[PDB]
Amino acid sequence: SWQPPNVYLETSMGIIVLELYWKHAPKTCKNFAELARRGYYNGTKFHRIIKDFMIQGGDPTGTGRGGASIYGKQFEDELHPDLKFTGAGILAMANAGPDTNGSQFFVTLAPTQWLDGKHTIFGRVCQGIGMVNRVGMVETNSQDRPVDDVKIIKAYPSG
Amino acid sequence: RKRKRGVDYNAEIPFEKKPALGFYDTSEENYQALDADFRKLRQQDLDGEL
Amino acid sequence: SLQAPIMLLSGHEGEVYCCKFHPNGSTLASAGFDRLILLWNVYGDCDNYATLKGHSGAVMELHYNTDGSMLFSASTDKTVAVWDSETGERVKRLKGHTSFVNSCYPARRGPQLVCTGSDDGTVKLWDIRKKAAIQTFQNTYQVLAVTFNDTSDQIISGGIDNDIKVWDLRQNKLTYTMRGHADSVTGLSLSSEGSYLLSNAMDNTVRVWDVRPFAPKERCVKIFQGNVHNFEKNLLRCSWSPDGSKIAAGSADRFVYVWDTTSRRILYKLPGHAGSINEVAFHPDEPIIISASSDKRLYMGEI
Amino acid sequence: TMPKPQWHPPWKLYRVISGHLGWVRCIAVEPGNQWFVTGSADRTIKIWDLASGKLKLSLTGHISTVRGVIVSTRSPYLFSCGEDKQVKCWDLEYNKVIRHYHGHLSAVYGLDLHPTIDVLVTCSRDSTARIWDVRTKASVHTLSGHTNAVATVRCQAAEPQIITGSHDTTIRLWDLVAGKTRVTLTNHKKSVRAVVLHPRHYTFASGSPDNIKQWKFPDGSFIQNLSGHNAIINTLTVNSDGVLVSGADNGTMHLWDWRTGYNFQRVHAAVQPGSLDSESGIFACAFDQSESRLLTAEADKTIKVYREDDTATEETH
Amino acid sequence: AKTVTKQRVESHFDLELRAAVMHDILDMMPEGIKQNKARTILQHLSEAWRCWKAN
Amino acid sequence: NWEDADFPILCQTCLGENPYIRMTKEKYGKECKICARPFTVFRWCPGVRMRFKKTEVCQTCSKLKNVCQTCLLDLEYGLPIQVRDAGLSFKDDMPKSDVNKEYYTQNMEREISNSDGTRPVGMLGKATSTSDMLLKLARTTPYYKRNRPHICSFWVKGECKRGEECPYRHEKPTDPDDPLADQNIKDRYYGINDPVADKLLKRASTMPRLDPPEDKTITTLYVGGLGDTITETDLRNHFYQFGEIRTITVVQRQQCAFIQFATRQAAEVAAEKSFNKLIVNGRRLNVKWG
Amino acid sequence: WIPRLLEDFGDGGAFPEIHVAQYPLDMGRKKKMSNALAIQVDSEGKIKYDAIARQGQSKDKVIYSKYTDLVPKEVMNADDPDLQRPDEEAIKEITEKTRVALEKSVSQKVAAAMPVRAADKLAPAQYIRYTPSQQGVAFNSGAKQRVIRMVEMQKDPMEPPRFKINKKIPRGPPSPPAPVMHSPSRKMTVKEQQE
Amino acid sequence: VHLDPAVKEVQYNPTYETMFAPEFGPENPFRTQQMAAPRNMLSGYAEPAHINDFMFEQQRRTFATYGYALDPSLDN
Ligand SMILES: [Zn+2]
Ligand SMILES: [Zn+2]
Ligand SMILES: [Zn+2]
Repeated sequence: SWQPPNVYLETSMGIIVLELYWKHAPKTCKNFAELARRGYYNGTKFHRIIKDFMIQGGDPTGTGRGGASIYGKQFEDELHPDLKFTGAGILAMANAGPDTNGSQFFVTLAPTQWLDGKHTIFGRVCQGIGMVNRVGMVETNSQDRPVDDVKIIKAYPSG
Repeated sequence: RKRKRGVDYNAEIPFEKKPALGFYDTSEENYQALDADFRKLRQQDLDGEL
Repeated sequence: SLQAPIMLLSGHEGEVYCCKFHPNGSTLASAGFDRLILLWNVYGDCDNYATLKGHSGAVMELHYNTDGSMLFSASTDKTVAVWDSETGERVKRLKGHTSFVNSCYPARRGPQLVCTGSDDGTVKLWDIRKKAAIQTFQNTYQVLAVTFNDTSDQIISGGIDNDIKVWDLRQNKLTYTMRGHADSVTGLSLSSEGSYLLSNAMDNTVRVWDVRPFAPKERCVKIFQGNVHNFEKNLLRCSWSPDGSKIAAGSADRFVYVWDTTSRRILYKLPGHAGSINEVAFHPDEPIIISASSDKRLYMGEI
Repeated sequence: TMPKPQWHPPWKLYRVISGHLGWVRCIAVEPGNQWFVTGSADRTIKIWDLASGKLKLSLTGHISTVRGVIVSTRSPYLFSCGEDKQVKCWDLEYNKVIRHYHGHLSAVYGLDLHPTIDVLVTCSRDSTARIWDVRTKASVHTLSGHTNAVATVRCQAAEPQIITGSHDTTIRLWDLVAGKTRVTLTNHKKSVRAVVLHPRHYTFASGSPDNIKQWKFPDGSFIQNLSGHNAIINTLTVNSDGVLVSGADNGTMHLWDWRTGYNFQRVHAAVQPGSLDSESGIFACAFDQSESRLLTAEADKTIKVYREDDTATEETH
Repeated sequence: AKTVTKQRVESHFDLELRAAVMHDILDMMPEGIKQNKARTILQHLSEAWRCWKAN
Repeated sequence: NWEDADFPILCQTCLGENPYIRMTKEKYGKECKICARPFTVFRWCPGVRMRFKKTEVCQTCSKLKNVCQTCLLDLEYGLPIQVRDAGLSFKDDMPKSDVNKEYYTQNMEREISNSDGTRPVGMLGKATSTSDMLLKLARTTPYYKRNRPHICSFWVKGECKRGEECPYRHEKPTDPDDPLADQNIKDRYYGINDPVADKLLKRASTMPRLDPPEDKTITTLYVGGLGDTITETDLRNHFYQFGEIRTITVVQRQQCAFIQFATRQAAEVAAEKSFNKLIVNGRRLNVKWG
Repeated sequence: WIPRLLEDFGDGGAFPEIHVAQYPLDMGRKKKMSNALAIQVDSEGKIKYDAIARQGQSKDKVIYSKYTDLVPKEVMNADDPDLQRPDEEAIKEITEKTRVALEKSVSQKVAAAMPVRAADKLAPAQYIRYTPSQQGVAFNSGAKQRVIRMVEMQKDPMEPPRFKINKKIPRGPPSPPAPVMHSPSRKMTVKEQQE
Repeated sequence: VHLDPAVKEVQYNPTYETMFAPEFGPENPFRTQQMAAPRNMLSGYAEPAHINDFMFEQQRRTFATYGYALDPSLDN
């Protein structure tokens, strides 16, 4: 029940540091920080990467349908009336429908209205937007899957 | 005119290959065409002195 | 387990209405519109050894005894064929119906009895030694699915009158009517214990009915949804797992449906059939499934 | 000294067979070491007794220079090709041509038999390879994509099933099923006129006048580079003991290790008596099935037969 | 694909000899030679054969 | 080369109003009306009083230009090709002269048969950027007057001796003194001087559209049809997309909302996005200048 | 707590609470129609300048475009399990697939050699289920799919070939050029150039 | 939650939880009605059916005679 600051990702392309908002949504922050702490993201990849939309990451199956949580497979959202999706860098929680959150994040690349219409803003990146941009510039295919592996190596719940 | 080919030369580009494109935006820029000047111009003037 | 999971089986030529696992679980019989009965291996390479002719119609319903000795075939030329499991001969052909025989079922553990239902409105009982019908029950309407209890004392019959009817052999009267289906019942299956009976119907609801001496009098035990019936009006069959733990039902949207019997939850929705499915069946020892569909092919799912 | 090579004994000539009236452009050994074929510029295929070196049979029928000859291991057949544009199939049961494979536009330079399917693959000067069904004499595919003449072809049962070098300095690794190129290897500066497949180690080498290059099969990875033998090399052949043989148009022939690529012997053989000093040259070489004889097909219209020297180590770098 | 029958034999021999010489001079020249001069060498081959027939 | 692919590429106004179709497949039946190479002709009947339509062009010549093989209209919108290229760019430039056409066809056939077989090989990236004026005159429900048997030319001479039995229509043909009558196949297919597409573009040009900020630097937006059922808290949630929003004056008495932005570019972009399109809370919001 | 520029963003990340239209690098709303194929980067390697080599190729094609393809591998000591022919049963499986693929093309070629001997037969009338991808229903009548029965049109035995096939066109472009991968190039002297 | 979203032709038997779990994330807005539909060749998905001849032609003539028929779509 503690509140760490920024989370250290260590991807294949570089080091992204994630500034996670504890006031607006502490429950997803405790989940994601705990999953980074346990060693859940060590070796998982950015399975879905879309050009100038976002980079979806975090799946031990690496499919985009798997994942679970510390609460178990789902928990409610934190649709806050202050957080709005504008601009690159914003870290978020991936969805399946109303209030169903596993262990999949996505860093946004562009201002989006339908997102903050129906998605949870986890936080933002603070140190490493260039590595985010280099990850965004990776070759994809029909269903937006990278040809190579853009995987995360290690993760730290720092601060 | 009664022939199969031959009118394909002025109508369009004969066996056109588009230039392979990439890493530099080449859609804005374009070239300025030739000044006609049809009151001095000669068949000798285009081909140049042999 | 046998070979590699899938083991797709072909060789059939028209629709495949029915299929049954051998009581030991080492061979297989498949049948359908082909006017042919095929006996194939479940192990090794699953290759044909016996082809059984002797019909002028579509082989609607297929069953076994509990020994794996006598093969019973209900065909669409108003006759039922009785064969031996090995050596392949026409042992006993029985002709009593005036219309198409939709289903047959052998009474198990008792003296040899077979009950059949046909489109003329008749539900008939058959002793294999007598060459004659034993008891005849005019319902009034077309009868699609017919089975016994374990005690060989009742006929559990499904028709197109939206009502499962249970006949007593001793009183020769309409004992039970079971209401709860909104459209015609196409397939019945009695469990390995005799406690429960599984039913498909055209209203797209798969129902479990407890057949007991003492009843709650409203026997709407378990309800399954997801099963699709369509314009093809096929006779859809259902099957129990050997331990009664899994439930299979054929569907007309080309998905193999297997539910869990306690949570009423769809365990398996296996794809891989181009045509609509007619009968899904469980291997008696091991979790292996033969699935039979109108795309002329058989599938061996290994769980 | 990064590697230490295996010690290979030196090879020495012991027999010079003579009797062709043209350059001997090809050679192949029967699967049972009873005889070997040669094909030559005098339009005859000659069957020679391998043990005694005696002319067993002389077959005629090509209109021009015979360029390639191969013996079938599965069927009792003999395939040949020429500058005739013709690809023939000889039934050795009858010593008569039974089938001709028609469709090449210019001179057929090489051929190889697929080892397991009954498929014949030929090269021509028309910048194409072709894939023939032996039983129906039909072109299955036309492997096109080279820009100059196509020098050589090898076949496999494993992946890339067809491998060819050509005179446009490139090598194309093909797909036999689709009929399209899978890998293009441009590493050579001059015309690839020889490729050879290894019996065990799943690599291949290729030769050109600049240098000889070794390569892993699935995607053509560069493994090594064997240099020092600088002439227009016509053939490469491999012994299962890892002896590469590289023979050239100047008549020189260098004996190499496969693994490390060490030049352990140079054999610059002498020409026939009537022959001319500019007429020294090798066009073809083969190992026997015992892999202890070395058959070379020379430009002085002779066959030379070599064997390993039984006088042990006098050697080691 | 026309066949070399009887009236094409000598012409096809001279068509193939000349191609063989083309391949050999493309492979014989060293690395930095101007890659012209094939026609001139083929003229010299024609002249050497006419001097051979002329003794 | 031949074409030979199963199951044609068809729209829904030609494939019929019956979900049960019986079609015949002829392997190399006709030659293409454009490509002039033979292809697989499929012949079906849509409904009851229809015409037995058949595919007119190759699979390949429909993959080039993303069209149906018999109405030659866009698979997604149902419009002529000149209208869709008007609401896009025109960078295909398919050759029309003879040898160039067969050469381009050969090379594009090798291009398509060296690929997957699913995408409109050149039209894809430009087909991402869409929803121009073509969506505001896209046909909503199928025009089943296309699938309709031709005028009985014996009834035109008043000599139709089949009478009531003739399967061809006994009704007036169109006056040939009409621009909407000539319509060559290649004119409909290359997107050149198609009079149907001309009329669709003349309608879509006189479609109501944005006006510029007549006076300099004014970003003021005059919102009529605002409505008294909506809230201004949702207005900013729709409007922070564009940029640095300035003050928003609200008058709920005349149902007019006044909007100011930072730059006039942002007001022009808002005019682009908003005018005659934007419906929020299921209620149309009209915006004007002045 | 002030965005206003790309300077205040230290190492980027737009703040999701300001309710303005800030964006760290230049992800402009009106990024103009550029025909430049986008600069793509590999996992931890360099900018793929390979993309201007594989223009008309696919994503599975193995082309060689870098200096590190010209470097000699090691001696690869002994009978290593790295350089091994795949497997005998895998080779037999490739052989079986290949011979079955080849025989079909053989039959389609050989069918010309006897065009009419026992002239052909055609009635496998088949069914196909098709999803219009147009839904929004006024289209089937209200349905999502449609079933189509395909019969193949019955061929006239007595009918000659229909269309001119002898039409002849020049050879199209070859597949995109491979990088040439030569060595540095030996220096040439005036003396040998003249000799 | 366990299998690839689309490859095809699985060699083992999956579960209902390992094949029909939804795909996560937001849908990309950079695709149209045709590009978002599960299509097989440029206009939709076409797969071989095995409907009985009589019932097919029954519903076909039912629509062609009166104007209605049962739905052959398999989920809808
Ligand atoms: Zn066409
Ligand atoms: Zn159409
Ligand atoms: Zn009329």
